[PDB]
Amino acid sequence: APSPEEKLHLITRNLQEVLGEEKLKEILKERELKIYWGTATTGKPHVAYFVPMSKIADFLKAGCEVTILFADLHAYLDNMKAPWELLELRVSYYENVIKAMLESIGVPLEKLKFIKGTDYQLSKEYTLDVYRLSSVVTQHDSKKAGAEVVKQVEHPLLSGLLYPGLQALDEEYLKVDAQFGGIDQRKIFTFAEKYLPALGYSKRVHLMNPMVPGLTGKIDLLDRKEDVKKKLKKAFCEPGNVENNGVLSFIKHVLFPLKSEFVILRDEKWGGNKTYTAYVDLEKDFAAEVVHPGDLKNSVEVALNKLLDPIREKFNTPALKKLASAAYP
Amino acid sequence: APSPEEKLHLITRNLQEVLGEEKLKEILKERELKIYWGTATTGKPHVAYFVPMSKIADFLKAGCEVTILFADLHAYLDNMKAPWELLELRVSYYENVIKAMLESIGVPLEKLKFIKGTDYQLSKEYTLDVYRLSSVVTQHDSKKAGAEVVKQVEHPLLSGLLYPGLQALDEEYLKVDAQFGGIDQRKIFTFAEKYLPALGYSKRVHLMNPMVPGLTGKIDLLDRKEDVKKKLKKAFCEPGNVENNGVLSFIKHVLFPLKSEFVILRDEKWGGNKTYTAYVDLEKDFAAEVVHPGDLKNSVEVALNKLLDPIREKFNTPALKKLASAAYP
Ligand SMILES: N[C@H](CO)Cc1ccc(O)cc1
Ligand SMILES: N[C@H](CO)Cc1ccc(O)cc1
Ligand SMILES: [K+]
Ligand SMILES: [K+]
Repeated sequence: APSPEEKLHLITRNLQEVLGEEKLKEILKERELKIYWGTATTGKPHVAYFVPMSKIADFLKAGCEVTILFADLHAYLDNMKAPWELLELRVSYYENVIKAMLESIGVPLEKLKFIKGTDYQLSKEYTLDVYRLSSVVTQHDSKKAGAEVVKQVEHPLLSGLLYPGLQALDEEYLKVDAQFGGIDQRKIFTFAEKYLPALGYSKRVHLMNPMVPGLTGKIDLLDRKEDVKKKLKKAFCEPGNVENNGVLSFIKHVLFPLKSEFVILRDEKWGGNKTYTAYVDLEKDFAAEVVHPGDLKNSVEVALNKLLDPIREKFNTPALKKLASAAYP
Repeated sequence: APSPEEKLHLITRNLQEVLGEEKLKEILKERELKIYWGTATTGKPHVAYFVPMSKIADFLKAGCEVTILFADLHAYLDNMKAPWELLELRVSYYENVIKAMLESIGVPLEKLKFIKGTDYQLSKEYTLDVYRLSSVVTQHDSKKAGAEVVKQVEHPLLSGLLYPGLQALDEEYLKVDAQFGGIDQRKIFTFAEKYLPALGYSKRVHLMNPMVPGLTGKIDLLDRKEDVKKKLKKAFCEPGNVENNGVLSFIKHVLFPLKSEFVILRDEKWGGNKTYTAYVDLEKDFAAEVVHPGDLKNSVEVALNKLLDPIREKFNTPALKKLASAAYP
């Protein structure tokens, strides 16, 4: 144990869609799945990142060989969401904060592989494949593949058209069996399944998380407890409304996978604390309005601060404080 | 001698247009001009290539540092006008036949620099510049820049959009002051003048030859004398018509620059042979119809076979015969 079935459950739970179930099961019957998740080194990571980090935790529990890609070249190709000089600083910021999040949720880092895009995306072999891919990929398909990912501007830049192709090639160069990302990556994922074979490379399994609403409808990973409270003070959390609820979503995608349970802090007057072992049970109580928005938020606030504490402490140094400012002037 | 003025004349004679006269004169007042001409390693070079070779001869006579680029990657990016496996064979064929043409017209090869695109177009520094360029070049401008150069197909490939940018970057990596090509390269040349400065590189001088009508309205450099005659037997050469005349054009752009004169072979009955020292004088006589199409063609046929003889002899070996067949199955 875990059995192939148990691994499949851990790997696919909470996902919106799985592409390649046949191959996925063939792999799990014999060996560990090789999978990666990529993130362009753009904006400062916020609490929403705990969502993909939770799936990464699931992959490791399932015995997967996991790689995290810091896509610095992609950040540059996406309408320069980060200058080339600041890219290296942002890669550092991302590496430090992502590792901090993983340590916070108790994910062993000794087995995770961290890689930067420019570590191999400028190599001759990779570049040759970019040109080979460009010879078969139509301008049309490239533009369509990145519609929901690359910033759409009035006068589209050539860089935006290259973006999808490099993400596809990353699957082969990182030597993975699968790629995990949000459902917003779907068009790039299908693009990769169609074109990698054209270059003699295998199509990969694709795991897609749903687009989860945020807690603030953003809470920075380094925000002080005071700001966390203030930002939570809002958040779309209407009584009895279980849809488009960022607070419930955070519990479903982050807290339950982490602790396997969720405790609602509630006054004795209204029933006292209650421990839920399944998200569906909590949702039922929220819909019945026996779990008040204020108590739901307070319960998440306590749990979130527990996740952020070690992170805020880690970055409480002159060096890291300097990096944060340098990476984001 | 040659003086800066004499060099400018040799460099610009017969051209349709010169972009950058100010800088060109500034350079010639102090040093030798660095210039290159590129050719994608696609179809088998034919007699029309003597036109650009004649300007290359002019550049060398003017003391220029000349580079000839065998653009193999470009041949691949232009709707695969040559597979990657055959590219190296075609580069070899091009190198051998272009050098043969230059030797035939008496151009010293010891000072000419021959370079293959893939010798540097796959380097990390060049690749980084391709991505930097892609961040500022719009899809629109890239498509527009190659309209008259890259094969236009129903479903445009991404490779076609990259083509112009690499040709622009070639100017910087080949470290030249200018680029020479046909007027059909104009949109790529203006594209390079606009975008290289965006990357901190200098705009280059651009020399453009007119689009010269061919002798056959194609005569291969290795065609036997019998086939040369047969193909010349046709050719658009109407009596008294000095426009769109491929025979007159070959004399103007190749034979006059080579010999500084042109001899018309004509029977005593019609005036006997006549030696012209200026193309305009020959054109006047052709317009007056005192130089018959048949005699004009015969005069060019004799001169052309003199140019092809050493080339046909050079490739009259088992090795080169094998290469020709291998490069073009
Ligand atoms: N497209 C992703 C951000 O939406 C980031 C990315 C993921 C995987 C890669 O191989 C490259 C970039
Ligand atoms: N575009 C040219 C053929 O029409 C070939 C070429 C010329 C110069 C270069 O740097 C690259 C390709
Ligand atoms: K990001
Ligand atoms: K060519």
